[PDB]
Amino acid sequence: EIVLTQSPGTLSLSPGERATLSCRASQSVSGTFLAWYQQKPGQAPRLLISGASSRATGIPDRFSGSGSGTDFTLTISRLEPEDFAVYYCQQYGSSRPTFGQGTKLEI
Amino acid sequence: EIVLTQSPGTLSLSPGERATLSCRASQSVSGTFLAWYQQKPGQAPRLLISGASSRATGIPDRFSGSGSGTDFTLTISRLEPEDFAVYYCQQYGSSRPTFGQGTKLEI
Amino acid sequence: QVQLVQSGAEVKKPGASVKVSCKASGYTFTSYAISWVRQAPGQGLEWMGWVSAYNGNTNYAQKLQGRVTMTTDTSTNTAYMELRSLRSDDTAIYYCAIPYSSVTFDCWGQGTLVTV
Amino acid sequence: QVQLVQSGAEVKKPGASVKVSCKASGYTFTSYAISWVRQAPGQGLEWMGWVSAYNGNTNYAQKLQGRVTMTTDTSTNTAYMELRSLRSDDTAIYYCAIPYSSVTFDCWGQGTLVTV
Amino acid sequence: ASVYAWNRKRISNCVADYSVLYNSASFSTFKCYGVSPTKLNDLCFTNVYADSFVIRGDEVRQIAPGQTGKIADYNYKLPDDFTGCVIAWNSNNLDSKVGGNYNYLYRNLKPFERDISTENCYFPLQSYGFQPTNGVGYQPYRVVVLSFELLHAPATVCGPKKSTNLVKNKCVNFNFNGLTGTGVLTESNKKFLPFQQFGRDIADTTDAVRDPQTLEILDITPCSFGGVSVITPGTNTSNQVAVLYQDVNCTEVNVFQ
Ligand SMILES: *[C@@H]1O[C@H](CO)[C@@H](O)[C@H](O)[C@H]1NC(C)=O
Ligand SMILES: *[C@@H]1O[C@H](CO)[C@@H](O)[C@H](O)[C@H]1NC(C)=O
Repeated sequence: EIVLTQSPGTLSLSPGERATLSCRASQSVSGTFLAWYQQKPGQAPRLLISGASSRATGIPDRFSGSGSGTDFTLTISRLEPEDFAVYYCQQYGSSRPTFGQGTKLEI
Repeated sequence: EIVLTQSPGTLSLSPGERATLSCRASQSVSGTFLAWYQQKPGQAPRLLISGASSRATGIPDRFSGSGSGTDFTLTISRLEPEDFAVYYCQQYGSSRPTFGQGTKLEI
Repeated sequence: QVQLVQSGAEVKKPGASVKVSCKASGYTFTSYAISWVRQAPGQGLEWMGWVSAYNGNTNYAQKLQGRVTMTTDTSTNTAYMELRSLRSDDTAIYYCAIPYSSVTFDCWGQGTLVTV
Repeated sequence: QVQLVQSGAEVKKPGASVKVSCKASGYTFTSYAISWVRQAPGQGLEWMGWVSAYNGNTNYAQKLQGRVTMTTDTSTNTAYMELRSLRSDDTAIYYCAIPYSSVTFDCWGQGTLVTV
Repeated sequence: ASVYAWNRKRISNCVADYSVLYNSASFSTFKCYGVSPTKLNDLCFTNVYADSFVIRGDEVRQIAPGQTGKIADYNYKLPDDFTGCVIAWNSNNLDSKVGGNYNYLYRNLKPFERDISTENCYFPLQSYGFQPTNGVGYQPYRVVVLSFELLHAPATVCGPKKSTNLVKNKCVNFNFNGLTGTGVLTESNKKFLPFQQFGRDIADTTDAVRDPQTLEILDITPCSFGGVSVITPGTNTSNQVAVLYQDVNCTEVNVFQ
């Protein structure tokens, strides 16, 4: 299995700034097998980006991801107060998929 | 390298009932390029199933194997008193073939 | 239109069995294969396995192999998750996942408080 | 009709060398390539290496590289295996094996126990 | 068998249902020359020969008429005028063994020849490198070549087609042991010898054939036909018309002969 250690476990960033989230893979994974997710507290996960380049429905234009191979990046332009939640990166390359250990955005 | 794990080291079952064995892989293996082995105490290992579905010469129909990709399963329908031995799983999809550790059936 | 309504919480003694449902409505039941992902309180998400609703094939994970079984009921349009051999550490909220025009997990039911 | 009789068991000191033979009969020795498998008492099978009996091309295992050497005598229809610098845990029943009517497993030898 | 000494099994005097082989998805490639894979159930043949050997996906394309290469030139050469088809399917479960098959060896030659012999030290037989741990185009494939000899003898190998009773003195579309045509079947007084089955006129056209089940000798005469000519006074006089059937008896629709 691929051990998914999200590097910024706690990020103490203030509202209004720009947020970057890292996601490294032990083995090189196909970019078309990636989706990044956000679970707002008490509410089910939402598909932000699928296919590593394209955003999905119901997601604001401020949310955008990129990356290829093993280095995967998120760029969020402006933070809204409702957007403060935890984010996961999820890849479906080979056999069983592996979830993230989570990065909590602290104020 | 592809590692093998068989979940039941020993199964304690009365003769007559249903037994199941597992042996999965870590990296995907072609279904055709597979076999299964029964090694009697003090005798050379014997091929029960090859090709992950096809029996060899002289194998009773009570045995049968199945599965593809990474997860593989061996089926024994009726347990006879002479059947109590150790069973090995082996894949030879790419480069070095890897053998199993064995599973013993107890009365 | 796509909705999943999971059944209520269960409080079970160790060694018992639990059947948890989540009613499927709004989508063709035998089309998108139903999945099941649970989340321990405070930890991340862990997938158990996926069952196709058309033919019944399954694929289980290491940490729960030998304990889980996956079945489908096409007639009642309800997917049943049966779990036997319950122990204390099985306490988590179990969510069922439907693709919902995404990749795998979307449109989850509120959640089932399986406290063992 | 096909029978393979290997050499007798060996007892040796750590660091030394050992050679094990296996005579073959009842088939064309050149036609089927030979295979070697190790099995420690209580552990599983591990494949050791390949050497074709027609041209002699080589494919060794990385783990055992630099210590194992197989040669074959076509005139006497006999296969050899040279192993130098043995250690304690390498005490195992050593089989010679050719695939016949099967992809693999056919004709495992009676085995040779080398005790180090 | 090895390609240097391929097997030739003789097929004769039986009903061959090819629909099972044609419908079967088990074949990796099924390219037919000569006959269509779905119409082979209707045609009828004298004999079938099965050339069986193992080759590899690389160079496997050489089993086609008039091809060159080490295998096509030194092991098995198909004639340019081939009337038959070659079938191939993946044989990993049976012809691949770990490490290497040296059981199968590969060595120009005339078509359908056989040379099993052995003779700056070089010898003419080389071993095939069957590896199950290699690139896929090198793994052994089992190939069976069906070579068909047509017209060579009375037809004996053909598919499951239900027969009917025979109707005389009408042009009917018949199929006698793979020979198809249209004409009127009548009795004849041509005494064929017991071993001859069909007769041909000048420029390869059948005049008689001997039927199976009743062994009579029927002459085949094409049904009456001819041009239609129009006799007309002219659009400036009348719409009356006459039709001339050139030199044929119109016993099948005033009439002047
Ligand atoms: C019409 O027919 C008459 C005699 O039948 C002929 O003389 C004349 O040429 C015809 N006219 C045309 C246009 O053909
Ligand atoms: C055509 O006319 C009649 C009609 O049956 C037939 O008897 C006759 O022989 C035919 N003519 C010739 C020249 O054969």
